[PDB]
Amino acid sequence: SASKLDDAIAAKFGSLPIQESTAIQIKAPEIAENGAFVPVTVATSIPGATNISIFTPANFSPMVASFDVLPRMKPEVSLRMRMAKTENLVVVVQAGGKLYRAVREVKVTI
Amino acid sequence: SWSEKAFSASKLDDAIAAKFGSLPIQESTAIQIKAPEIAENGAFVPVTVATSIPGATNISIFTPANFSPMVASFDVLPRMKPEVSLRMRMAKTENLVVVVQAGGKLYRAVREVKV
Amino acid sequence: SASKLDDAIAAKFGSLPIQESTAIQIKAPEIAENGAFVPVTVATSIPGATNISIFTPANFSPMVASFDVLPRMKPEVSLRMRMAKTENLVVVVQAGGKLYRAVREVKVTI
Amino acid sequence: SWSEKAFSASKLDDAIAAKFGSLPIQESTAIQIKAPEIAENGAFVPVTVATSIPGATNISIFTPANFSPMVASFDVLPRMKPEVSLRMRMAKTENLVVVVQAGGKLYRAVREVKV
Ligand SMILES: [Cl-]
Ligand SMILES: [Cl-]
Repeated sequence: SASKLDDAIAAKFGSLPIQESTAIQIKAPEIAENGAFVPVTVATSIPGATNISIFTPANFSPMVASFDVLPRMKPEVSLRMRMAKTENLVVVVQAGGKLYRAVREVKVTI
Repeated sequence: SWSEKAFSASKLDDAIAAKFGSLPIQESTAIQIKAPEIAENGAFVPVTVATSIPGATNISIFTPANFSPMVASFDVLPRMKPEVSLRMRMAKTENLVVVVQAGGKLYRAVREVKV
Repeated sequence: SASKLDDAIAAKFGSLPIQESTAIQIKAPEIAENGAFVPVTVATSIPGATNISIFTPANFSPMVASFDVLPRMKPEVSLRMRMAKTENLVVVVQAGGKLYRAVREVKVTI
Repeated sequence: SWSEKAFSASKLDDAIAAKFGSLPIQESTAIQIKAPEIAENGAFVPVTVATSIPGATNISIFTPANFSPMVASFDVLPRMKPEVSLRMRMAKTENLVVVVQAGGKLYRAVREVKV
């Protein structure tokens, strides 16, 4: 669960310190239909950000996307994600030698 | 200018080779690049890139003229209809080159910004 | 590289001991064309095997497949894999509280 | 026998619910199951399963009658044309049920083995 997320994060980023951040914005519907494609957008204001990655640690492929960027480009990513079940969207930004994390739950109906 | 084009064209070839390997590339209308037609001298230019190439797993963005040509690279699981936004400062007029990797093949589109 | 593989393996299996094993068979062509789909088959004779998983640690999704099985069913998996560049196929079997690993390189041309 | 069928049918429903959630399921000819028509009493039966349902990411195999119905579960990245082989001992005649998950939908096929 948490171990898996951390393992996934580590493979992307190595062993860098992680801390929660509100300087990462995640937009997704609060609740979603089983099987529906759902719009998800992620962004960050962290000046030195050189990567923003999206994890869905409950899924077979825990990393959904990875956006490498030069610093100061305020990257945003938008995609459509199929919602199987109530899950957490976990977003991580690297800026320098620090990792920043934000988490958002999407509830799924049946 | 011609020689400056020749220079940045060679730099771009190397970078695409450095990123994807020495793979053949084709031009595509299935890559969407939005940016201002014109922009302010030395300011931030909003850029948006998407693609409708089926099993697209990478979108890489190149700015040939600049010291490091590859400005961004987006890896994704296929069929998530990705759109990637970024802002980039631009000291002068230049082409934005997008290469998308899908299947075992590279797809390219280019858009100019005047400045 | 190695850290990534181990991180990927850990997310699947947890922190179990891993050891190389020749009781895992991997069939793939020695050399492959850039971009080609290539037949790959994996199997194991390890009696207590309850999982066989296939990793491609160089790729964006390091885990390609995972076959959960009851013990004594001698699982085999066969699939078609797109070969981008010279890479290692890494296969791991869980049997009891032990992890078993076998590695095979597929060279790619250009 | 009817009641024994009713029993194992209920067990199967629960297991598919336990594995995939309470999702609707349809029957499919796009699932290929190979096994002997007949087999020896209490011996190993070779089984092969594949599917051609496009974005198939899981193949799960159920043996309803037995104490634990779900016998195997195959997670895979899509479009790798997976075929999964296993041998299973069978004490008596029984149905093999395969459920494939693709997109946000479940697909089912069944094959009988006499023994
Ligand atoms: Cl929605
Ligand atoms: Cl081959």
